[PDB]
Amino acid sequence: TRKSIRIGPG
Amino acid sequence: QSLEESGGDLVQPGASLTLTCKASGFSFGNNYDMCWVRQAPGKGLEWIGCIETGSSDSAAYATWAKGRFTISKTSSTTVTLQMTSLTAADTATYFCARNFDLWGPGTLVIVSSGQPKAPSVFPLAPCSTVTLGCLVKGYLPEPVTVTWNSGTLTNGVRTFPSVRQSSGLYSLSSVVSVTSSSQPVTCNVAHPATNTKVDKTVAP
Amino acid sequence: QVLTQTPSSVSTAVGSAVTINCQSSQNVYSNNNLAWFQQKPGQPPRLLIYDASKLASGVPSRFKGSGSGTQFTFTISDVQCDDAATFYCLGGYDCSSGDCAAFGGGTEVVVRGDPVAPTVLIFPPAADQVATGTVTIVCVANKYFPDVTVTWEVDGTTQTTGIENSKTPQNSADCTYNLSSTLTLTSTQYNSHKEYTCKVTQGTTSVVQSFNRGDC
Ligand SMILES: [Ca+2]
Ligand SMILES: [Ca+2]
Ligand SMILES: [Ca+2]
Repeated sequence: TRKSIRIGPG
Repeated sequence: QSLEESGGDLVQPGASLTLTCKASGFSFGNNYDMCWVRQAPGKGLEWIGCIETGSSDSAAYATWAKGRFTISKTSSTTVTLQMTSLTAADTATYFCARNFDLWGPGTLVIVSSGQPKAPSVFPLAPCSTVTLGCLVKGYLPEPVTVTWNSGTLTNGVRTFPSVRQSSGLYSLSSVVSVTSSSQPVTCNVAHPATNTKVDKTVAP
Repeated sequence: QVLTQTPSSVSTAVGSAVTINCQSSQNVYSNNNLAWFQQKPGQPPRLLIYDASKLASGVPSRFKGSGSGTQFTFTISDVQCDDAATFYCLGGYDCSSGDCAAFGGGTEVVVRGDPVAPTVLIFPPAADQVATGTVTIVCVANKYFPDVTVTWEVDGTTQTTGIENSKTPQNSADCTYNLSSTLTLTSTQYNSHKEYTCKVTQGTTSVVQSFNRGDC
């Protein structure tokens, strides 16, 4: 369920 | 809502080391991507990896790092990074970041077979205001921090970046522009990698 | 995943606009997982733009990014001294087809402001120096722009070895530099000359400070 990296607000 | 990294130090080649990332003002019970990023002196940002918190828990890494380093949530306000088989290529400052949005100031790692050496401090003084300073020299490895009057003096302070002398040891200088009061001032030179701290009082 | 950032550096004046470019070997995740950072020396990076063109909160509108898929650009409008820094793009990728992220290689931005001329100070060796075998003399150039040049002179002669230079980052208010120069000599050579001079030149104009060993 991690598809990439989170950058900035969710 | 902040972050701080600790655990950096000088280590021999092939050694092992764990860095910790501490959270303040919030906890890792919520949903974040907690990641580490390192930057070798004078170089660009390099991504090491991530650990998700809250409602999912994926560990992911850069190809180079995969299998050799680990990242984990060790409590609700600590995320660690563990390194192994260290070499010169791993010397760097290491940042942990939350969503690449919130960042810590960084912790530093030197991998080398060299041995530490505390600095010698000498006062810098001219032959209605005055510029006096402190020359710090022959120390190894980095870093070193200088303050004036234990954090009292802040304006007029110019601390230069260190330069590795031809001797193989480091050196830098710090100057401050000061009038009559205050008043005969003291430089505070702390060198973590040798646990020393030297003060030097200078005057016209 | 390789993010290619160009140029590696650029000088540009105050009041100008400036453009940085990022090109990716594969499409970034969802065609837009792409971001822009500023980092000054000794600080951690700072988020300016994410999702290719959203301003992070508190970040001024003169920062502007755009693009899609594999090609992205970053423009700073109305440049000022506070902008002098190094900038990076960050790419976010499909974790299943390769690596999750790649940083661009960085662009160093130098801002050109009003020309200001240097003052120079010279510091003769502290007394406990010469008993160590090696001696260091410090020369300092303050609050100038643009870059200067430094020559060391020992009794009219010019030095070629033992010199070391070091520069502060650009002032965020007036774009100015600060430099420390140091000349290192073994105790024999120092105690074998009298006059010691530091020449800071900026174009055709110089400032020269000197001292004599005995005089101090
Ligand atoms: Ca992985
Ligand atoms: Ca280039
Ligand atoms: Ca990278």
